[PDB]
Amino acid sequence: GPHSMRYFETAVSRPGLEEPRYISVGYVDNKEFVRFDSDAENPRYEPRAPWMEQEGPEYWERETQKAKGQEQWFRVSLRNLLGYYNQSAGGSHTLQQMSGCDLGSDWRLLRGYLQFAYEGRDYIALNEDLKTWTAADMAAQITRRKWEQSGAAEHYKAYLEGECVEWLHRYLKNGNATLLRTDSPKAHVTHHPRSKGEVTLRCWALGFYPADITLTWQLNGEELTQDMELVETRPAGDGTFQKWASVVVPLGKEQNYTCRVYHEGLPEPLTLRWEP
Amino acid sequence: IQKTPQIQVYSRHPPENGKPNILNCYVTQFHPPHIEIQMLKNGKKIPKVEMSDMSFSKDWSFYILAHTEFTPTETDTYACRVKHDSMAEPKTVYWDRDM
Amino acid sequence: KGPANFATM
Repeated sequence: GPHSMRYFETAVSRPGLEEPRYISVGYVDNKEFVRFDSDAENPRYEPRAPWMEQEGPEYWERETQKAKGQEQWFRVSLRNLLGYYNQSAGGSHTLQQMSGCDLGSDWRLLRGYLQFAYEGRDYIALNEDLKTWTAADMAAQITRRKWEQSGAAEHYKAYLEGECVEWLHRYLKNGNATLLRTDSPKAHVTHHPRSKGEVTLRCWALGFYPADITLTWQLNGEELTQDMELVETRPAGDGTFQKWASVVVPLGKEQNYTCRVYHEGLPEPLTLRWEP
Repeated sequence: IQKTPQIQVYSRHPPENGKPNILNCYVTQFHPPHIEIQMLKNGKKIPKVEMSDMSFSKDWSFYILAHTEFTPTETDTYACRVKHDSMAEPKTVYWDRDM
Repeated sequence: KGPANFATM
């Protein structure tokens, strides 16, 4: 099964304040495992999933120092961004970073990731070759030229291919008691009265992990994009997710309708219909 | 540039009157990250509301899950009230037990 | 363990 690791970092300034706040969050296979936040009393990286209390005094200490180093890097960059965009002081601003590595089921590097955004928008990103940069904005060509001239790419390429891949392998052995596991959806259909002679069939999928899931309704073979009603997949808040798709139906005709649930955890898709 | 929060209000487990549950207010796709989420029972601020940390998705927009313990009765209404800079006024969305 | 950044913006 493939694997991954990410650090999502952010720095935010507001018009009141003297300094921005910097926050970092680490993820293994998309589950949060570490976090740092400059608003805290004692800013430190903290373990975020039972399996990270393993790392000793040295880990947390050394990662914390890196975090205070990122924070200054982010402070100086906001300041520079403000001038690149000719933004007068008096606004809120955001700079965000995503970094890390995807592994194949063989545990080999599949793809490195380095991307940045400023005010919510793509600012500069490391291309998949880990050699060249994409930066769209006129204002960003400055940064892209400083980074090319300074060999930045070859540095991040080293971290993406070496230290990143390595520490993920390590974190992968350390918690091999959860980190592969998928929870399959349990699905059911509920019956709701609606407009005269018409009811709502609402297919629920519940209890599943990871979040990616597809729900579909058919009228004897024909998929209903016609105005189906779904909700965005949502956290149950116990680590599992929920989704539902509903359709309006002729009253009585409610067995020409089947709900299918597609999910990676499943032996095969579920097939479902209202059952009174 | 501002992205307007999207809001779902929903219980953790299928709701049943008399049985304790958790009510969630999941607030997504917003920017900038500064935001205020209150949950409301019968039109009044609920006091012990849990609030997940700052996170952001791969499209770079932020999201937050606020939640609180509750026991549904057939008479009470619940709602999530969300104040954010992309909206002139606070946005309230009511809990629907069938959703 | 997370990147440590190089040249600033």
